[PDB]
Amino acid sequence: VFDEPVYTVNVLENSPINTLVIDLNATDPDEGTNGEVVYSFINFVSNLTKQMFKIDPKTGVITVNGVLDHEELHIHEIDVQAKDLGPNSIPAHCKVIVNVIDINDNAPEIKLLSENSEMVEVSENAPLGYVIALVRVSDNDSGANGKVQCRLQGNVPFRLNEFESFSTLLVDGRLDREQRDMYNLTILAEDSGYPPLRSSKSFAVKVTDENDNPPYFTKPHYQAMVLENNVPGAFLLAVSARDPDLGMNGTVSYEIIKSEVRGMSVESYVTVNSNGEIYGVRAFNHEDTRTFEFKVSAKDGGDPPLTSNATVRIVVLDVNDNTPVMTTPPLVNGTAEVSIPKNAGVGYLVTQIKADDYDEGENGRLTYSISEGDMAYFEIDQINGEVRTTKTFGENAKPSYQITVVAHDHGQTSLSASAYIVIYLSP
Ligand SMILES: [Ca+2]
Ligand SMILES: [Ca+2]
Ligand SMILES: [Ca+2]
Ligand SMILES: [Ca+2]
Ligand SMILES: [Ca+2]
Ligand SMILES: [Ca+2]
Ligand SMILES: [Ca+2]
Ligand SMILES: [Ca+2]
Ligand SMILES: [Ca+2]
Ligand code: NA
Repeated sequence: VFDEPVYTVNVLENSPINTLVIDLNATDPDEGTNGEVVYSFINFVSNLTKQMFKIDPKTGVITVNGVLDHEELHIHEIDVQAKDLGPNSIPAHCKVIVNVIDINDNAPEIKLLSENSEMVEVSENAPLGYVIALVRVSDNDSGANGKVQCRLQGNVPFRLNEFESFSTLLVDGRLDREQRDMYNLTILAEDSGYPPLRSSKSFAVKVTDENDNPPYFTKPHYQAMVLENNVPGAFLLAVSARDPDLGMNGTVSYEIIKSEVRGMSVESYVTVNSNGEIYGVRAFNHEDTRTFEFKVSAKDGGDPPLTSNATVRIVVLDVNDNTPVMTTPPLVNGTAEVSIPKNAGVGYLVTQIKADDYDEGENGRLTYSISEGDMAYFEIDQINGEVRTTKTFGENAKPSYQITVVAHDHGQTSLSASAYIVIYLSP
C-alpha cells in the first residue's frame, strides 16, 4: 500500500527529459508481504498526460518523458498502481498530480489589422484621430509573464489608444504628401516577467495622394510683343503650370477661354499647345488691333478636377506697312487742275494738299514737298500742305504750270504717294 493516497507536485514548464518528478514507494512489505512490487500508470484524466511522464516499473520513480507546456496543459492527474504479482492480494493505487508551473518562455506578439497586410496607409491631411490600423499585442503566458504594455517611438504624427481588447493607431498631426510621402514607425513592446521579455516591430506608413493642389502658373499675367504682319502659325509665347500632386491629379492640360476679340473669337486670333505654347493663328494688324488680352486655363485629372487660369496681353507693334494716301485735292488719275488770277500777288494760296497714313508714330508722320515741276513759281508747307505763289506773273508768262507734290512718311524705309497739280492762270 502507498504511503499517501494522493500526491501533489510542482514541475517546471519545459523541464528536461528524465527529470525526477517523485520517488514513490508502495510501502514495500512492512513486516513482510509477498513482495516483488510493480509500478504502472493505469489512467490519466487527459490522454496528453500519457506522453509526458514515465515510471520505472520496479523502483517506482516517475520522470519526465515529454515537453511540459503550461500553455498546452498545466495540470496532470495520474492514476498509478503497485502490484505483488497477485499471489493472494489486491493492488494498491494512489493518485499523482503534477502542477506545471508557468515560466516566461513566450515574449510579446505585435500584430497589425489593416487591409493591405503590412502596408499601412492614410490619405494626406486625414483627420486627427483617424484610425489607420488596429494593433494587437499578446503574450501567451500567464500572470506577470502574460502582462504587456507597448509604446510608439520617436516623434512622428501618430499615437496609440490602449483598450481592454486591443490598441488603436491613429493620426495625431497634419499630413502633407508634397512634404512627406512616408513614415517609418517602430512599436516597442515588452512583457512584465523578470526580466521582462521585449518585442519590437518596425513598419511603413504610406501617405496616399489627394488632389489638394492645382497647377500653379509661373505668372498670373503673361505678356508678349509681336510684329504686325506675322505669319499664321508663328510661335508667340509659352506659358507653364505645374501641379505637385501624383499622376492624373498632377498632370496639366491647357485651354484658352472663349472670348471675342474685335467681334469674333480668341481661337481666330490665338491658339494654345497642350505644352503651354501660344501660336498666332492669324496675321495680326496694328491698324485693327494694337492690343488684345485673354485668359488661359490649366486643369488636372482628379474627381473632380481643379483649375488655375492666367491672363495674356499681346502687344501688336507698328510696322510701316501703309503707304500714305492722297485725299485732297480730289484726284483724277492722280492729278488736279486749279485756276488762279494772273495778277495774283505773292503768297496767294493756290491749293492745299493733304494725305492720311494709318500707321502710328514716325511711321505715320507726313511731310509735304514739291518733287519736280515748276518748283520755282510755287512753294509748299512741310506740315500744312498749303501751296502758295512765290513769284508774280506778267507780260508773256506761260499760262500753265505743272507741279508734283508728294507726301512721304518717316518709317525705317519711308513710304510715299505723289500728286500732279496743274495751275492755270485765269485773267
Ligand atoms: Ca511553454
Ligand atoms: Ca509559459
Ligand atoms: Ca511572457
Ligand atoms: Ca498636400
Ligand atoms: Ca497632393
Ligand atoms: Ca492637382
Ligand atoms: Ca497694317
Ligand atoms: Ca506709314
Ligand atoms: Ca502699321
Ligand atoms: Na521507489
